[PDB]
Amino acid sequence: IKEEHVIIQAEFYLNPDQSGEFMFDFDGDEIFHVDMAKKETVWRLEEFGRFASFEAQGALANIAVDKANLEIMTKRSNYTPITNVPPEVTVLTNSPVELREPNVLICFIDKFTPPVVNVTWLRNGKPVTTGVSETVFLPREDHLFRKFHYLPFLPSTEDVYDCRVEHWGLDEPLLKHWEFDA
Amino acid sequence: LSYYKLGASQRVAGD
Amino acid sequence: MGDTRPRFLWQLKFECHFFNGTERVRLLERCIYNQEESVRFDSDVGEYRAVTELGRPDAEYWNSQKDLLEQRRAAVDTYCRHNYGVGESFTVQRRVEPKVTVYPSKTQPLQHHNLLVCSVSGFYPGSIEVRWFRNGQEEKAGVVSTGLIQNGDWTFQTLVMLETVPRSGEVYTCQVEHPSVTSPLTVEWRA
Repeated sequence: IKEEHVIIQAEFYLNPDQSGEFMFDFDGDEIFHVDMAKKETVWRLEEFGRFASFEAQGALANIAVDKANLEIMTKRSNYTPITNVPPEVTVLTNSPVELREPNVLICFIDKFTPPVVNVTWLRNGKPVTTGVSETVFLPREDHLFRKFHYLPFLPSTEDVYDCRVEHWGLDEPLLKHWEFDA
Repeated sequence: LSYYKLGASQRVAGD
Repeated sequence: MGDTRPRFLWQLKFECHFFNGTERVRLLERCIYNQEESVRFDSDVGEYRAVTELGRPDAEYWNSQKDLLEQRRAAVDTYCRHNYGVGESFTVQRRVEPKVTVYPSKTQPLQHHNLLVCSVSGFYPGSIEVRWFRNGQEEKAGVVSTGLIQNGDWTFQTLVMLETVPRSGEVYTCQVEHPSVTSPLTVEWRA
């Protein structure tokens, strides 16, 4: 694995949600994906888009073919549905925490399928939507998915945070907690 | 800029 | 998530595997229905093969298309090698230096047990070597590592902790070796 690298073009279509995805992965990290609503290439880091380009229309045409294939295979399997696999959730910071110095909470969601999840950040039980960012569903060798959500924040002794994840494989919404430890 | 080449999605058998 | 309707998933994965830069290249095209791989194309095999019964109609249908077969046979060059070259500068050659800090896990008094944390964050690629030292002597016995953590943003982090009973005058050192730097990074903590 020292000399080996792996580039994966991973795409999917999901029914009845009519959800599609197209992305490139290098050694497990996303290079880019295509936003279907905006019909655009979205580079995972800005600098990537300054060395490379991609014609997103090809991705859209691929997704249309994937959709037609998804309907044929569904019929061929006697309409066999996927079995929900619930995700694992972890919350970490991206660097050592210092009081009143900006940092980022990472909510890592792993080993689940189908690729549909509902994620909410809670500060002191209240939804937080400011500055948040997220990745698309990333492929796994076991054909499950991974996802990352991010919340910039100002660490203090006075706030608690939760990443709340909803998925059809969970009996109830899952809350993973983070606090500063004085 | 150089371009990523697309892996073309193919049509499956049947209908 | 309220919607209990059944779900149907179709995945398509083109895996380009590279060894020795691009000296050896293998293409693996995989079709996955729900959670089962149904049909694949392995460049070492040269034709579509069914993994399950569900995929047998597709493999045979695809194997009768000589144009598709020849294109896929050449995709190791037209597809894999091309995309490696396109992204080489910001993937294979990506180097981001780690930030290394050392801090006690808890403000537990001296002559009592404590966990010293060596935090190594923000680095790329993943290969890294972290070592603990007490007064210049390498400590291998009380080292508890979180392992390699992928942040999802093309950076990694790892927490390597040393179990210690700190006594006065002792100096602990965390040494980190990573391809982004030629000489090791060293951070010390005084007891």
